[PDB]
Amino acid sequence: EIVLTQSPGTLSLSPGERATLSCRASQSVSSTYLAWYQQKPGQAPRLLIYGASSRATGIPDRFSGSGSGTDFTLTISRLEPEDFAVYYCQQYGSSPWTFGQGTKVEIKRTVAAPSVFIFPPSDEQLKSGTASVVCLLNNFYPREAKVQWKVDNALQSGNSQESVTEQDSKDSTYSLSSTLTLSKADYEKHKVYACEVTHQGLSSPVTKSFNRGE
Amino acid sequence: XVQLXXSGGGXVQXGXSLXLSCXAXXXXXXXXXXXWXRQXPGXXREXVXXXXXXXXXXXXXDSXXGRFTXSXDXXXXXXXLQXXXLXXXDXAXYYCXXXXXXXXXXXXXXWGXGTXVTVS
Amino acid sequence: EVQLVESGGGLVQPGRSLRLSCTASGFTFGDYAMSWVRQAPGKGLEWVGFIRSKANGGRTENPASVKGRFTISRDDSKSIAYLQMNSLKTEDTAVYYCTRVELGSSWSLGYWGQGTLVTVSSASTKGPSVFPLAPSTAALGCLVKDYFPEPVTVSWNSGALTSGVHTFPAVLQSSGLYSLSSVVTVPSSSLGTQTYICNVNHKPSNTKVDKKVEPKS
Amino acid sequence: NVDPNANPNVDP
Repeated sequence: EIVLTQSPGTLSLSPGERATLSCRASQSVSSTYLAWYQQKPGQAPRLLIYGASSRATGIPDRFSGSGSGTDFTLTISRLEPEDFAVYYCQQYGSSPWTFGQGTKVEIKRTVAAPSVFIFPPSDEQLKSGTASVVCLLNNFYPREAKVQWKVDNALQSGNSQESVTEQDSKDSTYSLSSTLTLSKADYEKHKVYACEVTHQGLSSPVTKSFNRGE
Repeated sequence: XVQLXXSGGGXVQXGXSLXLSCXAXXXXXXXXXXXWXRQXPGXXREXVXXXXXXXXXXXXXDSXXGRFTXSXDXXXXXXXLQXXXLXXXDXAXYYCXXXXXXXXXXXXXXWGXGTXVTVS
Repeated sequence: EVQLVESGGGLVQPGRSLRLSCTASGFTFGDYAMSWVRQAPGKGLEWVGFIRSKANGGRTENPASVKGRFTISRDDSKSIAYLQMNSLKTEDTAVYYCTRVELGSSWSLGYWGQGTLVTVSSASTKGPSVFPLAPSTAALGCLVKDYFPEPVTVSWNSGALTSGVHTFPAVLQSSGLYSLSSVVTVPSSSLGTQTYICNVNHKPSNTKVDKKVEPKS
Repeated sequence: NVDPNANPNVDP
């Protein structure tokens, strides 16, 4: 199967700038069999360009495509506010038809390091037999960040889950919540609970921690 | 054997320009983002700018937005920081660091020793 | 104009079957190939198969991921395309889109329906427990844990508090139950006097909870 | 040129 690799994963641009989106195929694809789709937040995909360069009905003039063989390009000459969305390339010249993994066009802003907060499990939850420790990373940019859970200096791996908000409409930041899940018995066997945060805006990791029972 | 070395610092007038460089040894940098930090007298280390892999863009601190430009030369394993319209508060030791995480989470494991920039 | 409306989605247990319908209007349905595309929560697009027009044989093609389990059919007298989904697995959870395949030498997917959500799970309906994320500017929030199915809605002070509110996407836990957090940042000097309440509503279980979040003793 | 199994507009 032909793998379509889109790059970059996230395109950070300002409104009015030009957007250049790449779609690289693991095998040669005739331009006749490549298409581009747009998906706005909360909406179904819609066709933009097909045959690498031909516009779909009603699509504005600022969208254009080019390329042949393995390297294809979608160009948006001037980003309008509604153009910040996810874009997928697709090939239908070989079976199975495949889509790229998508490129998000987001609003660019200055770097903001996250504010970090840690929350112990509530006493109410502890009576239920389970313990959730929550780490909050607030209002950061860009989106990439890492949370590492440490329990008595032991790095936790495989027992946490993360969730990230969409880009904020007013300040263009992201926020992230990570939940570390332990049994009540495990939680009460240890003292120091910490989440350590890294971000390209941090010169060294930020650690927030509490001691159980204080 | 992975080493970073900054250079190009010096003394400039307010309003002057400087071009810092950071040369990496023992590893090709094309796979990793390169970031610039600075440390002013008596203050903490502060993010300045990051050059991600080619095509993945460049991001800047609010204090230098519009005045500094970061760029890469993957063939020379070097990153540059073009500093224009310099102010005395830009006086600091400037450091470059490699983000060891190719996914750009900021795992800064290797740092240079710094290069001095003075605006007086 | 072209309209495509998917229906037949919903909650289904693993191993069971579902048939999705795609009701088409505004064009000559029988002239076009039709294709189904799915999108798992938070992920990309995956082609699930096409069926040709009757004039081109009316046969189907499917990817290996659903081969032998999913079958596309069509009723041209009703202008409806179908997706028969057998032997369902949790990995089949997705929004399913019906699409019209364009005519000619470049057969892109020119029109898409709004999609219908298919959730494959053996979990039972359950209302959430709401736990405080107590503040030690300060941050506080609510942990809305162990509910099924999606969604829950969260507001603060009955919608009067919106500044600094972040309600995160739910995560599917290994138990098959969902969990999400909603947080808000507030002035630290105000904690002693201001009351902060998160309002949680889980309509599938008729569970509504008002949780007051205050600093712990 | 094109795999017949990829063409939805022509009877294989």
